[PDB]
Amino acid sequence: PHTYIKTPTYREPVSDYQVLREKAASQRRDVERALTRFMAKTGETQSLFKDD
Amino acid sequence: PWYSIFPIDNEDLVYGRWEDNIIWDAQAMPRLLEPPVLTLDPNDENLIL
Amino acid sequence: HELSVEQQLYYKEITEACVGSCEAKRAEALQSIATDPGLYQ
Amino acid sequence: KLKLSNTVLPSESMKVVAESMGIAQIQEETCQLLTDEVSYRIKEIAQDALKFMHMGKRQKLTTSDIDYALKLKNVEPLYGFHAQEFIPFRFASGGGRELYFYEEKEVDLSDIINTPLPRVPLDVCLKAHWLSIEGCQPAIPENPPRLKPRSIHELSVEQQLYYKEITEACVGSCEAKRAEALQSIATDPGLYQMLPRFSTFISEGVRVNVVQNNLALLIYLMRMVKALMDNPTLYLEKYVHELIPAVMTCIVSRQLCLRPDVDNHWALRDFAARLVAQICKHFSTTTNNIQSRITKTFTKSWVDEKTPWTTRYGSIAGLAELGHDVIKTLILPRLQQEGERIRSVLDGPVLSNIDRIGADHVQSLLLKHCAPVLAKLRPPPDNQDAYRAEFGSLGPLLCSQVVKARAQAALQ
Amino acid sequence: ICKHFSTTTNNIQSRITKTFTKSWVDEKTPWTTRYGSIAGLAELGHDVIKTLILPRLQQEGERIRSVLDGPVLSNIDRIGADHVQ
Repeated sequence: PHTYIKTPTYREPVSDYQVLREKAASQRRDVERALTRFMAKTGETQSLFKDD
Repeated sequence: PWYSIFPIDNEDLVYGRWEDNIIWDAQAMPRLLEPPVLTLDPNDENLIL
Repeated sequence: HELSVEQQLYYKEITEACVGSCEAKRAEALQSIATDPGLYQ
Repeated sequence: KLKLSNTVLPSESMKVVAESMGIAQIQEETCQLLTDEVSYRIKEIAQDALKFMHMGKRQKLTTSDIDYALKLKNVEPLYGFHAQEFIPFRFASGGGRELYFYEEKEVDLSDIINTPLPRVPLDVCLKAHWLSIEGCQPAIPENPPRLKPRSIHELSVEQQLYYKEITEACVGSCEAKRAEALQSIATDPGLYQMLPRFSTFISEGVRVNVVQNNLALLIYLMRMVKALMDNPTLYLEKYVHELIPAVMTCIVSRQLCLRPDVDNHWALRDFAARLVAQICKHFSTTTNNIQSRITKTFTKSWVDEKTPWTTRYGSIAGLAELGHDVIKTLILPRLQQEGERIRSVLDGPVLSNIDRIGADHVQSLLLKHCAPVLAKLRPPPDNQDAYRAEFGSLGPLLCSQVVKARAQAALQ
Repeated sequence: ICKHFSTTTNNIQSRITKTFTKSWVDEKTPWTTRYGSIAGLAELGHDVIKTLILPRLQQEGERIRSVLDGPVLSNIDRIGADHVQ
């Protein structure tokens, strides 16, 4: 029945609470790190260390 | 292979005529374009929802 | 489906940095877009 | 609209027949009287021979239909002769006369005896198959042919499982599994729309399979390419841009695994690759794109100084299998370089490298090609020491190869 | 974008070359859009300019019709034409 019949398939769904918590956490941390580095680079900046 | 072994391609790129969104002449535009709404395709991974 | 306030603010700052107020903020915004790990969504 | 006419045989052919019989001085009305009578009898029989065509369920009027149409009109089917008594042959068809317009009209009587008789074909057998399975026609060889929605792959799960089984059989764990999978690739009609995934599996495989020179993995992939090519249904020249650099890599690459021993297979890896390479230049041909591009890469592989000898042997084989004229025009001005390379391998003592094996294989292949290149364009005179004008590489042994080719031609 | 993403399921590069080609071979197209078509086709690679640009090299004569000898010199066609050239 490659010759007379057929049926569709789908992509593998990731319904796991652990990896969904990890994905949402890491994406939130990365976007807030990118936002704060962009705003500290395009403005007046301070530094805990000398010339940092 | 109950779930796909191979990845699923962008149906719009593979099938749609995106060539119809090229603006060849700004003044003489053959059709009238419309504002596009965000569709948030869920086929793409790396999107939480 | 709706961007969180963090990434809503990041989207606003990055898009308004590439409209042409000054060139240095534009270069830092393009160097943000090119070199950040989590810009999906 | 119908402009149907009544075409008769020409009267100027009927006067030729009459005066070649002894009936001279015939009038035109006498001669026109002959050509409307016989043109009716041809029209009466061809309309009557079309009854036997339809009854036999054929769309082609065979030669036997006129034999039964003549017998139906009480005229003997005999064409060559007419028996007044009619008793030796009574309405018996002799099958006509095998005669031509462009014939020789004279043959030798021992030419017909010494020719081999044609092979009697197979007898009629009854095979059954399926035109329709509950309404659907199967593709067997006995049959002719806002969130956006979650998309489905363009292959079915039977098709995806088939692809997985065929690819896991084509990596050659068992030989009968390979051979069926290769025949399945060679004659599946529905193997289009799966062909991107097969081409990508081949291409990607050879490139991560030459990182470690795994000869079987490569010999199986080349057999998969050969099984992909002879399938008549699928359209291949959309995918040949992935297929061709894979085969060039099998032929022009160094071998990371043990240099000797499987070099015998390595020559076949370069033999199978050069076969499929010249089959790909035979097909898919447009102006100055494919054949000339691989010819240019083979020639700059050859004229490159101080090559890897594996790459040298593979490129030599690749340029060798390109046909009649290619060795007639390319291998000619290069014999001295080939001889100098052989002399260097011979002089330097180094034997534990693969240089000596590469040299022997290259020299043998070049000498065989030069033999017919010579047998093809000159007589076999002075086959003893005239080849010493071409550095004396193959000489009398080349002459013996030419003599064997001449013996094969005599057998043909 | 068609080096990194063109796959045989995509047909990105063939569909981009076809748009550029039927924009270039077709007459009535302005010198700016012909400049864009020639620029994209010539950034695709060497074999593309072998089999697309080189057949229509006679079109340069049709260009030099309006460059070496133009009834209207002060129009904007001349700068675009010699940029295309």
